[PDB]
Amino acid sequence: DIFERIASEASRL
Amino acid sequence: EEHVIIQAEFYLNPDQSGEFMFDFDGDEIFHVDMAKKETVWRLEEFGRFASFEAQGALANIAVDKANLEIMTKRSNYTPITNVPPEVTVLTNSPVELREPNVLICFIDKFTPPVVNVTWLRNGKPVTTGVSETVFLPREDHLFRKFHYLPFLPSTEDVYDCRVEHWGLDEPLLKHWEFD
Amino acid sequence: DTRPRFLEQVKHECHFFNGTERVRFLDRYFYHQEEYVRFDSDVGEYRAVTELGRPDAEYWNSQKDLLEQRRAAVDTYCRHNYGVVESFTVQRRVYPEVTVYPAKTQPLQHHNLLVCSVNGFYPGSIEVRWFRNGQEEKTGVVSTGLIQNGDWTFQTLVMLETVPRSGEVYTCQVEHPSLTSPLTVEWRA
Ligand SMILES: *[C@@H]1O[C@H](CO)[C@@H](O)[C@H](O)[C@H]1NC(C)=O
Ligand SMILES: *[C@@H]1O[C@H](CO)[C@@H](O)[C@H](O)[C@H]1NC(C)=O
Repeated sequence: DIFERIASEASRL
Repeated sequence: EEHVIIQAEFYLNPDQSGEFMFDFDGDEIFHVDMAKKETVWRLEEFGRFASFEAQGALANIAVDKANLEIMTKRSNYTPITNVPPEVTVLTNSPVELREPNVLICFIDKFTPPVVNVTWLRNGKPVTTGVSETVFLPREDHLFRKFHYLPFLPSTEDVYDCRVEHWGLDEPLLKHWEFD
Repeated sequence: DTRPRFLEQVKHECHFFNGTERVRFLDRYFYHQEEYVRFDSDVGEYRAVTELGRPDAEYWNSQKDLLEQRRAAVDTYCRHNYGVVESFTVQRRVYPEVTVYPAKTQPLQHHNLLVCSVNGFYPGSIEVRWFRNGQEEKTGVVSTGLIQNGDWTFQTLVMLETVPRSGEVYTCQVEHPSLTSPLTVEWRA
């Protein structure tokens, strides 16, 4: 019953 | 094809405006109030069946802000093109004199997700009882939004939803009155 | 305020076919409205959708640990969240309130429009038909189409252009997943 977020991918500098 | 759940995020410069929400088949389940770091459920009953750690949403926004700086530069600083909204005013149910009802202002197909919306009764701004959704994502990656005004239908009152958006040359006023 | 604006969007999409039997995960990245890179669980790697996203696909696809997080998402994220919400979303069922009221195509002497107003229902798919003395009226039917109220309900008005005569009975009939048999509302002149 806990919502899971998924992370957004980080581009590189 | 049966169903779609979307974790939709955005970040907007120079406004430094961010948003994090979940959508199911086009309806918002919740969004995260970024300032308060709180989960806001679209219907109250949702918050009794599930929970979400609102703090995690802020990490996504931080990556999105960093990606935005990267993409902005990669694009040679190519800015967004304003797309002005279509606006419709309807009621929640058939209108009966003296029977409580709700005016809905549907603001559709616009970008960037920045809008000023005012309800007017007899040409004067009304604030009592009003509510609104966050910016909701569309499949064409523009945005839509709802504003609501509970009211008591009379023959004596006219209403307008007034929408300002950077793609509009003049404010858009969408009228409603008892037929 | 005419300062230029710049917009990043991300949509992490979970597509379900027959519940959790078949699930497709789409990780989509946008600059303004332009999708530039995506992860599709059908592929198992990022792909640039435009040239703008080629550095991201190349970089992320070199990171096997990032890819394995994305490859697990159909299970750890999509299927998990389906379980969390399915009872009040997939299974949400709200039947319509059905009203029939008369109206006028233009300022005229007599009502020449019968409005079947169908309000407050969920989910969206609905069938609304008009009958005159038991035969379906298919001509002169016009509708708002399906309207989202934004609060997990829909409405629609379905109008029949007709000149009502005494002794006619008009029936609006509504079929919807929340109903076990057609809802009917009659109107008499
Ligand atoms: C930006 O300009 C550079 C030239 O310095 C070019 O190589 C690149 O393709 C351009 N990118 C765009 C217009 O998105
Ligand atoms: C909304 O109003 C504020 C001040 O009233 C203004 O600075 C801002 O640009 C407006 N936004 C739009 C989209 O018109």
